[PDB]
Amino acid sequence: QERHNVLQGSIECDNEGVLRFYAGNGISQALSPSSLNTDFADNSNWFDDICDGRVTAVVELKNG
Amino acid sequence: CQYKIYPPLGIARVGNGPAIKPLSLSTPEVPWAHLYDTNVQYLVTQQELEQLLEEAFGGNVINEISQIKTKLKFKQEEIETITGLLGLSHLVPQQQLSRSLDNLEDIVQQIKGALLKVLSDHYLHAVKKQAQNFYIYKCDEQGNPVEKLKLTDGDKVTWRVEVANKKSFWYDYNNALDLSLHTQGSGNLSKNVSKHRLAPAMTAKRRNPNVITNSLRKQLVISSQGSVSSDNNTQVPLRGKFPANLQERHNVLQGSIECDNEGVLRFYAGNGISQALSPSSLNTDFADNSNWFDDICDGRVTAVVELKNGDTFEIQDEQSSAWVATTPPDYAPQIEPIVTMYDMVSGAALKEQDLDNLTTQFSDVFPILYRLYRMQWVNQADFTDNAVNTQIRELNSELGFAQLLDNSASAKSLREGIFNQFRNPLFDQDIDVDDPSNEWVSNSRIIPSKDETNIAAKPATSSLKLPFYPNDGIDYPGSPVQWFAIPPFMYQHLQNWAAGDFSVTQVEKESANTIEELGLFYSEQFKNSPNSALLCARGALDALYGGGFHPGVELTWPMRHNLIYSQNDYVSSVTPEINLLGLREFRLKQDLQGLNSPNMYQDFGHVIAVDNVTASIDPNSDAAWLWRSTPGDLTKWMGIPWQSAAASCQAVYTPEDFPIPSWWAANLPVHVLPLARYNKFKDSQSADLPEINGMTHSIAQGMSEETFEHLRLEQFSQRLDWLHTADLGFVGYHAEGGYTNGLIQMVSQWKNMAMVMARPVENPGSSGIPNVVYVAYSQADKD
Amino acid sequence: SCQAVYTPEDFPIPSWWAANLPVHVLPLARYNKFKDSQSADLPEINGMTHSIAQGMSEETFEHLRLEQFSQRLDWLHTADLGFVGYHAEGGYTNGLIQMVSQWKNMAMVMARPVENPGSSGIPNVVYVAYSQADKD
Amino acid sequence: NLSKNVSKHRLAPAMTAKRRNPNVITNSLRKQLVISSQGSVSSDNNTQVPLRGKFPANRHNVLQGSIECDNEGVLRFYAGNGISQALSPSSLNTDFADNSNWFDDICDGRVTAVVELKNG
Amino acid sequence: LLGLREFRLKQDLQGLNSPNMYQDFGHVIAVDNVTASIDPNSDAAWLWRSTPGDLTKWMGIPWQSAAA
Ligand SMILES: [Mg+2]
Ligand SMILES: [Mg+2]
Repeated sequence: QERHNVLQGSIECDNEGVLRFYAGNGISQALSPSSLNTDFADNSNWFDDICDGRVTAVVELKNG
Repeated sequence: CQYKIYPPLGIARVGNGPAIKPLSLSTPEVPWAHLYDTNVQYLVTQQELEQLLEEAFGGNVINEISQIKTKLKFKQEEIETITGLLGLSHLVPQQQLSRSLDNLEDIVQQIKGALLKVLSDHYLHAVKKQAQNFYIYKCDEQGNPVEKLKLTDGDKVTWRVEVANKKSFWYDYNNALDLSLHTQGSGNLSKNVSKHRLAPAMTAKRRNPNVITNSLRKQLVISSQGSVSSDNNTQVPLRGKFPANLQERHNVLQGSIECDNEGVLRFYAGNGISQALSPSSLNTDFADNSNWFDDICDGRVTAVVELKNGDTFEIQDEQSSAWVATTPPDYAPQIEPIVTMYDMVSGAALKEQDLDNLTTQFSDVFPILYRLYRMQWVNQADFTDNAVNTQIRELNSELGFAQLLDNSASAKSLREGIFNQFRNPLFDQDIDVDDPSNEWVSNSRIIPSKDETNIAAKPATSSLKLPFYPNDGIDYPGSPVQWFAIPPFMYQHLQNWAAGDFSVTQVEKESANTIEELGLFYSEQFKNSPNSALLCARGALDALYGGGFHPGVELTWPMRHNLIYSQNDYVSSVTPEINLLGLREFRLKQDLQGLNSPNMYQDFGHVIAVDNVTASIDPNSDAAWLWRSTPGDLTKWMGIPWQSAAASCQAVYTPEDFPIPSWWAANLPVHVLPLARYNKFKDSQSADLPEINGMTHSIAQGMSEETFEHLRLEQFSQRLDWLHTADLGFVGYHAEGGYTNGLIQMVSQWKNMAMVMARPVENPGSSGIPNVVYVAYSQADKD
Repeated sequence: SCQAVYTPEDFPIPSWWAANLPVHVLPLARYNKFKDSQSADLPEINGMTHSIAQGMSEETFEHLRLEQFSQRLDWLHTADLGFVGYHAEGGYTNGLIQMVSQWKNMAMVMARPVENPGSSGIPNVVYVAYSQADKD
Repeated sequence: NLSKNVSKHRLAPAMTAKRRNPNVITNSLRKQLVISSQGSVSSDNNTQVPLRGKFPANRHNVLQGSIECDNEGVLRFYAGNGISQALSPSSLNTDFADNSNWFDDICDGRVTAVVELKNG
Repeated sequence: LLGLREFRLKQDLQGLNSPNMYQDFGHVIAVDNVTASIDPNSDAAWLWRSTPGDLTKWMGIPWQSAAA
């Protein structure tokens, strides 16, 4: 099974504690080049780099 | 003349098997050497991979391992050590061997099975590469190759190969331009075709027409080169780029070369990878798809011999150097095309008006009958709808094939009855002349265009002649050139045979009671013929197609003209008494500057037309470069990518169901006998197996012997469309199938198509099944 | 659309409703190449000349009969359903479209006799598909 | 109308062209592909006369036009109704120029007259 | 205002009954046929001597697809 790397996003935090979340590069692809995405919504053999999920954090103060 | 390379035109076929000797094939060096060899393995087998894996072991490997079992899941330099020891990274990427042992936990068997699985995933059932061996022969007899070069201590040979692909740079293939070329006629093409306008040559536009100016169109040409010497057997890749040089670029492996210590060059074609520059560019045309590249190539092979005493011999002139072309796989290597590319070389040297001087032996006519008979394994019409093949079975059944070798009057009607069924390449029979402006219209069965007209067809008044294959003139309904004829010089042999104007030896007669007995006899004549250099020259081309050319399979119509050869001479019969169509010394015309020729990127502007071919005939002309090949010139005409041309090289259905016309079935089969059926007729009723011919032992042995043998022949008779031996777009609920999905899917599925291999039937009993059958292996068709 | 549904595995080929819309049939052209016995006194016997049919061994003659009997043709190929001609597309959808006019030209299966099957293994009653395309 | 440069410098080479409706073979059978009609009208009668052919010729009636003459001798020529059709509904005209199995009611042809004065 | 001209087509005076009503050049037409047509004595000169149907036969069939 050939696998494809999918960049779903990138995250970074500055020194003030602000999280910045970047989406992917807009890369969508099928597992075979001959699989064309001819339907508006439902194309088998395709993936894209859209995603969604859970954002949590832990705050740690100097006093422990 | 000192040394020469053989063959003069070598052939290597693409395949996804590895470029290593144990798992590859070699282009035939002796014609007919293996026609009944039931041990052939044209796909990589489990046993071959297991053997490769065993040899990769120890080496100290086993106790280099054993030392680490004690010392403990592994670490990376931990197994970085125990790869590299194996010597497998030239077969599978080193990455994937790493994580294959990552997933692990007798440890020298957890190791093997994990490695065998990687090798099997990559190579099990893969289409083996057919590599060409090239040899240096020493000369005098003045120009005759006496013996292969034998290197002594201090002697060295260096080989040089320069190849290119110009398919994406060249013109659309619409039809063969030589169909309108004014000629006196050759051994390969009657003057009637051009003289009576039977199949006019069309104009053709450029492929990839949006790339303008010659300078930018150079990017459409893929090229590479390399050298190897008898002083190092490391294999060298021939790797180019497409587009060539923010341009996204693809590496293209055009082939690989290696030379052994004895000075033999072995040339491997590419992996069969074709691709477009954008995934959405589909290859929907049989021949002309813009934005596509493939890894086919062709080019110039030269060498230098350096002897111990300082002497140096350059093998670079066109009389002594060679050419190599790569091609689609041969999916039935033991099934020969009825007219081969070697036959085109032979016919190119003959003038049509001189064919009255041709001398004929029975061994000149036998190949036609034998090859047509063997088409039954790849084409339904030649199994069940070919009256000549059925008459041969009739003769074989009473041990009476030798009557065909009788040149006397009492056998004349027998010979004539067979000859009269063959299409005459004058293309002047079975026609009615409009305007005796005069158009020759066939009154036999035509092949309609897909562009239908709901007007009643004109009823055919003449029987369809043999063979039942389309031809160069397929575009023109009612042209006699819609259908294939054996070329003028081979038809002349058959005509002489029918007339009784042929010779044959008594020794041949004594081995001629069946067609197979005589074929075996003639195979022995090739095998013991002492001219190994010329046999190798012929063997390279006798498995390639010689018609029809639309564009063909491996090569196309420029090969049937003497203008493409710098030398083309008859040398001898295969045997002092037995012609077998003869042995010849031929050489391609070559541009000696190769990739550096100023004509490497020539064309004729917005279109190519037969007028350009007409202008090229004069060797002093501006256009003569067309015949003086630079790398890429032999294959540039062919379909781009080759896979959609292969998917288009199948059946062409007529309104009448039978016979089904087939293009090139000897090399791209059309109807095959699948492994699933072989497994249902190979066994005798007494076989010591719990399952016999797909039945329980008890059921197989309970039925009558007569019914048992009938079931065998029924299974033997089930022929499967070759296009259905892999998923070419017809698999699944409401799958569309159809012609165009075949073209598109063949780019990935070519490597999964059925491969035809001789197999034994140990005890056919009275079933009628021959002792050697030709069976098509694919994953879809295996049960 | 009521025909074969192909799987990745070649065999067996699944068929929807083959008793009423056949999927693989025995054409008239094949019937005419196995219905005769070798003793027939016709100028053509089972599609062979009298000379050839009677010259071959009786075992080979019966083998040829059974080979012909065994040749089954896709029922969708018994009329022009869009696959006929040079570069014809064929395929599923052309079949749907062309059946509107071609349903009346599809092969019709009818019981027919084999008077003397001999040792060939062919039954005395066979079911033969008649169409204009598959008659020859 | 056309510079010699176009041919001289091969700026746009003429292409070969195959026959439309190529499955109809022999000149005699291809005459069926031609639709033709004729008619006459006179100063004596302004009754309109249809120019009506058949396709294939010797099946569909093709009104190629209509002619009238008024009492002053003026000929009025009307064209057809703009009807184009294929011999089978399933034959779609997917090409800009070259669709087999299709006919239309376009035509062109020869216009002649005879003047008959009272003095003979 | 670009002038006024007297012009007339070449005509085959037999019209629908002309022996050249159903002429063609075989399996293809090509510029070679037009080249030969230039010579008024050629067997291709009929190209320029119109019989009914000769002006519109070149155009797209049917005209509606060509218009779209
Ligand atoms: Mg072959
Ligand atoms: Mg029923």
